[PDB]
Amino acid sequence: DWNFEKMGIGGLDKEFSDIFRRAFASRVFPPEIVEQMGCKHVKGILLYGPPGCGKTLLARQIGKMLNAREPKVVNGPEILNKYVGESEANIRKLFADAEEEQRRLGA
Amino acid sequence: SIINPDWNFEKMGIGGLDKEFSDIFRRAFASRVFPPEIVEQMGCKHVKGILLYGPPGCGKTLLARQIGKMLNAREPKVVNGPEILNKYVGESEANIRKLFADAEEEQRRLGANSGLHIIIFDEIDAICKQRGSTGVHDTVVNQLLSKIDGVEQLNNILVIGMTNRPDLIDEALLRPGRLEVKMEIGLPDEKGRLQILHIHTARMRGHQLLSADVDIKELAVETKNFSGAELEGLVRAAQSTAMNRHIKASTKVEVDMEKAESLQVTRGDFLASLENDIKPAFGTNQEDYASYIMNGIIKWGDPVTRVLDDGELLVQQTKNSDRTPLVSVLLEGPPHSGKTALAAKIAEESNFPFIKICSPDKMIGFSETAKCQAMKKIFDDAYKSQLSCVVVDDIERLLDYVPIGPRFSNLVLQALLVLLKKAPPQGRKLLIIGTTSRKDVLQEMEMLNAFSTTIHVPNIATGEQLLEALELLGNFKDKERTTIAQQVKGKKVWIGIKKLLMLIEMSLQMDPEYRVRKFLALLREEGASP
Amino acid sequence: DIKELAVETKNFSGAELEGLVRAAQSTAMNRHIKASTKVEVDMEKAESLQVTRGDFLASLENDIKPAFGTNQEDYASYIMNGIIKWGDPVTRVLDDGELLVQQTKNSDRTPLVSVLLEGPPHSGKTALAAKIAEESNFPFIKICSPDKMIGFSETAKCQAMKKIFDDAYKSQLSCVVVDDIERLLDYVPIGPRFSNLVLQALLVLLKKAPPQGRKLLIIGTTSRKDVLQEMEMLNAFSTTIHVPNIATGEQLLEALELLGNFKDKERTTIAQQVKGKKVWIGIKKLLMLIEMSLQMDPEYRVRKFLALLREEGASP
Amino acid sequence: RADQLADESLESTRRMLQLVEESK
Amino acid sequence: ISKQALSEIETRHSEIIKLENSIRELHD
Amino acid sequence: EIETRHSEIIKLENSIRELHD
Ligand SMILES: Nc1ncnc2c1ncn2[C@@H]1O[C@H](COP(=O)(O)OP(=O)(O)OP(=O)(O)O)[C@@H](O)[C@H]1O
Ligand SMILES: Nc1ncnc2c1ncn2[C@@H]1O[C@H](COP(=O)(O)OP(=O)(O)OP(=O)(O)O)[C@@H](O)[C@H]1O
Ligand SMILES: Nc1ncnc2c1ncn2[C@@H]1O[C@H](COP(=O)(O)OP(=O)(O)O)[C@@H](O)[C@H]1O
Ligand SMILES: Nc1ncnc2c1ncn2[C@@H]1O[C@H](COP(=O)(O)OP(=O)(O)O)[C@@H](O)[C@H]1O
Repeated sequence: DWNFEKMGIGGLDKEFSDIFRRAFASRVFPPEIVEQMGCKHVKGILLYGPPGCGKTLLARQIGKMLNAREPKVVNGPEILNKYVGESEANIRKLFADAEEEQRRLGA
Repeated sequence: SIINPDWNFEKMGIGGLDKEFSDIFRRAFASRVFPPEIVEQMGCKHVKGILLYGPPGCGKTLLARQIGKMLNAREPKVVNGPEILNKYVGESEANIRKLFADAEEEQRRLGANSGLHIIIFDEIDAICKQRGSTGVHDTVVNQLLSKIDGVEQLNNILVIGMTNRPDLIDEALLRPGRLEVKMEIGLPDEKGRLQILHIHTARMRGHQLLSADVDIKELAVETKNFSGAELEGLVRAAQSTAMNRHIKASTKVEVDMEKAESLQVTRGDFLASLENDIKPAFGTNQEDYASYIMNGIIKWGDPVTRVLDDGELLVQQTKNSDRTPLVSVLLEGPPHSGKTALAAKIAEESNFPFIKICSPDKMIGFSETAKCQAMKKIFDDAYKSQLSCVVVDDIERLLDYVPIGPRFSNLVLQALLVLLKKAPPQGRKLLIIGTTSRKDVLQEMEMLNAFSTTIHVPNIATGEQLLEALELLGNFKDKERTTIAQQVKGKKVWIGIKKLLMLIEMSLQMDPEYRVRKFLALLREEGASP
Repeated sequence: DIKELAVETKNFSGAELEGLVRAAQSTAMNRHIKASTKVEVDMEKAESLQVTRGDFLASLENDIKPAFGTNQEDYASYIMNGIIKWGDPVTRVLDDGELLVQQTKNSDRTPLVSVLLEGPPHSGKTALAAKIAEESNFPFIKICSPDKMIGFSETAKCQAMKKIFDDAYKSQLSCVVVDDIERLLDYVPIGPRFSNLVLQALLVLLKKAPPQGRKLLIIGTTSRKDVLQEMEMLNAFSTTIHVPNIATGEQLLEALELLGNFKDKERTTIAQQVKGKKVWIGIKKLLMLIEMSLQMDPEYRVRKFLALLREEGASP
Repeated sequence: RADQLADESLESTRRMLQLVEESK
Repeated sequence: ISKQALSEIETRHSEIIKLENSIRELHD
Repeated sequence: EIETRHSEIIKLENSIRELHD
């Protein structure tokens, strides 16, 4: 049933249950039956709303509770350059760690 | 052989693409299996280029990789499409050249014995635009065309390109001598949907984890204008729903996983997911109707029945005709008469697989070019179905009419007029419905010639009708009803339904004593005649 | 035979005949191979390999598409319901087109001739131009339509005009079809308003002769001649033809008989009601009315048809 | 070109240190 | 589209070849 | 890197001088 109380985010409690129900059922259930199902996990979710409504805090809590690695924060307007397109360079550095992790540890 | 020793079509897992694979094999692979002696006696030259164009949601990439492995390919090189770009001058050309180094080396070292090299480009349209300064996009096409069929001669290469828009590619790249064959991948039919469902349900059927209640023919029938990605998402969503059903009863309470191991996806999961999880791009969407028909369709007079019958006749004519693939109809009437709602209802009652509505509301502040782009995009998308219905609402607002002047945007008018008389590709049907409120000015602009017919929606014009509408609405009591009837029957009234509802709401705010009096006073005030 | 192939292929580039030959050979050899899921070669059938005319004809019809030659789909997308001789004028128009093409083909001192086709809307003049063009047998024929220029700016339109005319300039004989001139100019009775640049480009483009003795033919279609005459544009055109509507009830009965519709006593009763009056309608509206009238039960179809014909048979 | 610079420079430091210790 | 490049040098006086000859001679 | 090269040059100078002695 998870837990969301006294650890910073306090206003949003039903949202965790809703989002988890919609998204995080594959990663909670024992992996054996999952590989038997032969299914893939979701590859992203969107959040939107008025500014300064505690979205980053929610993301950091989710990252902490999934035991994932350190999130790699980034902003939109920062990644833009006048050299006939050097954005692709900016874009590509971000997925190295996943690339090497997959290459080495496999599945 | 040049192909792998073991391969069979059924294993590839691709479902629906049958004639396309056969034709590609016959064209681009005939000469590579026929014994070398007769081939050198032929002296013919293999094809060295292929293009694929499909709409988003067909995963031709699957076909790309699957063809690559179907052959004894070595290591198909891949480029996303925006790469090979750099700020420094003269770098992309070098990168392009680097691609062919192994091929040229083998061609020089060996001859008539070197293996095949395959290159998979993604989204050729990204860079290979028409060559007019086009910046770096012009110097790259020349090098590419310089490489292919160059001063020198290569005979151990093959190039595959994928793009969604085939009419924005440089024509010079499209010759009888390079990238010659082009093939279209479109949406599947019922049989393809069934095959895809079988492919994606084989594993579940294997472990006896699929309930016996589920039927696949029914699913194939229901899902219309769906694509492989959408269908796989549907299956995944059904699995996730069946899963969540068990995350609150067995593992929630940490009780015996025996009931958790009795997990079986059933028809209920599919029929719950098919309605609230997946939104097809080329299929109906049952939220616009409820958004437009805010208060249903109450029958207050005969004209409604006539209008509905006429719309039904139009729909049947479109469906059943052969020598008239395009049909148009225009709805007109005084303001606040309920045009949009009636158009939405008649559109809903068509049962066509594709339907769309376009309103000024979703374009506020735009410029004329953007409006034109939106309209052409909608019509282009519609062109790709076997049956479709589009609604263009408040035509006067799209043109930005204002009586002073007058002033308006001529460009959008020309675009609309031209579009109204363009047939779709062979063997496909269409139906256009328009809404307006100023038929005269529409006539002076000569646009009524395009339309095929018109329908008239009148207003309420009799006390009996008003009393019947009030009774059907469910307001006021017997004595109030009698006082109103004994008052209004003498004269005539002229009002649209929507304003009537507004007025009733206005009147329903005073005390019980004065409600009828205020209603009558306002009704009289907001009265007029033709 | 090689002579038939050489004659039948026109305006082909050197890179296209080779592709044709390769495609024919590919089809021929693919004939022998019989393998769908598991690759397999019938070496027995490979002992005797030969290529017949069928390979060449199939490749020509299906595979190869010339870039500077004429293409058959264009003629398919415009004459949708054929041509039916419902009256004398059709033969007159076709013969006049024949005479014009003859003059341009076999004359010097006049390598450029232009004709104008005008008439009321829905009269079916666009298809007739395509028919005229199809009987010239010229190596290069092209049609330019506003159908492919939705949302374009003035510059784009004029550059399209440039590219088409420049391409046409590269053959010995050429015909070009300009359709719905008014729509190209962006006309609207209010104001009036239109694009001057396109008008200037067209006016100047009806007098430039092809270089060094090459012929050319231009066929333009429109529906509002008065506006054109107000634009001094009728001076550019070398002549003019007229396409009328149907006028007489006998013509209507002839058309109905030819179409394959209401017959027997039906026809008779219809004849009893139209013969004693004048009619005025274009064929395209006649087809639309006929289609629309066929959705009722088989007891009022004639009634609905007659009521419509009355409502729309205006200005007899 | 810095790659061969680093390579030759590592080679130089290794050889010089080793060779000095042997002489010493 | 734009941009040009440049290059530079540095004080290096390696002469590792001569130092290698010398040190080898020292070893023998 | 360059700092390591400075350390190397210092060490080499020292070693050469004491070799001389
Ligand atoms: N039988 C009915 N006929 C028409 N409208 C009805 C009927 N029953 C309910 N309505 C309500 O009438 C309203 C129809 O408004 P609608 O927008 O179609 O009118 P309109 O005259 O086209 O207005 P506008 O010019 O503002 O677009 C909706 O609230 C619809 O719920
Ligand atoms: N004898 C005929 N003459 C002309 N058209 C005919 C004849 N018989 C059938 N048709 C059909 O009539 C239709 C002609 O419509 P068309 O678009 O050419 O009309 P139009 O009045 O020239 O208008 P537009 O300028 O919009 O093209 C075509 O479908 C053609 O197949
Ligand atoms: N529900 C909440 N409970 C406690 N603090 C909140 C909540 N929502 C926002 N805040 C506070 O508001 C500030 C801005 O929140 P932030 O995460 O930046 O929201 P956003 O991502 O929308 O900008 C943070 O310092 C955070 O502590
Ligand atoms: N016909 C199909 N059958 C099975 N899966 C499909 C099909 N079409 C698309 N997909 C799925 O969609 C995913 C992404 O497809 P993608 O290549 O992005 O589509 P497109 O090539 O149209 O852009 C793939 O992982 C693939 O599994």
